[PDB]
Amino acid sequence: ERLLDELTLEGVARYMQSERCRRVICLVGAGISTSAGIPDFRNLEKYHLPYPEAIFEISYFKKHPEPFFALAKELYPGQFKPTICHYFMRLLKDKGLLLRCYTQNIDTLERIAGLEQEDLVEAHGTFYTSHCVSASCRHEYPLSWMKEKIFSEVTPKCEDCQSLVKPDIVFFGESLPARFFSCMQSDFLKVDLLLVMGTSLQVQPFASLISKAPLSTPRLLINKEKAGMDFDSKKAYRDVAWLGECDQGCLALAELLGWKKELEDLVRREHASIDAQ
Amino acid sequence: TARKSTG
Ligand SMILES: [Zn+2]
Repeated sequence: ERLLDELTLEGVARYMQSERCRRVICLVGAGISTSAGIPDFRNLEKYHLPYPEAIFEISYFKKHPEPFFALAKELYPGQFKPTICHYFMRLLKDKGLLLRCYTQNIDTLERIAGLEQEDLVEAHGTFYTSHCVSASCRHEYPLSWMKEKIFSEVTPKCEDCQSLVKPDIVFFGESLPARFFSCMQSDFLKVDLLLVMGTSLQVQPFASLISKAPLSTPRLLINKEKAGMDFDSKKAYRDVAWLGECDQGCLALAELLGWKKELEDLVRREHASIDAQ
Repeated sequence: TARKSTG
């Protein structure tokens, strides 16, 4: 099927406004959180890492966790404040359009923006909660405990069994949560639109999600750069790229949908609430 | 299942 009239942001907006477009899946990455003061993870010289990527690999981390926690100290934001892009997804939720948000991010900003547990697949886990790595113990630790360890530069260690404590993030080389595969098996059978934001789709198996949708499902990319997507060839029929920052892409789309005022009000009242804490 | 990988 051909569902978009034209392969443009205006085309996608018209499609979203039509009765046909009922359920939208968002697929999001690091680019949706850069304007919230969280840099794209993709001083440390003193650790003499075998290569830079070892810092996020589970095998390296379990034996040498210090570089990761050193980086965590530098990356840790002074505040957790979701972006315009996060609040665009909140609008999708409130308008009954959000089937699911699959996130690569560990920053909890989707939760803070008001997406509920059931709205979310936190594909790479979360920094919010932490656990001892020992299967026979699994002692839980809260963010305040983890933050204290990070800022004091004391490696997190279990108070019961002395094992390493890690944030509940999926390190490279670890399995994704069962929820990722369970939701994937259902959500991509019947979805009207994929909204792919702030990701270059370089991390597997998350990147494979775009191919799981029906062949007729239109797909909009909002990202600083291009990404099995076809925007430009003579065979292009359903994929649209909008190139720039995620906040500005979501503002442009919101304006076309007639949501610009609603989105700006939402961002401002929610930011005010967070700043008042 | 497929582990988290850079590609
Ligand atoms: Zn323990």
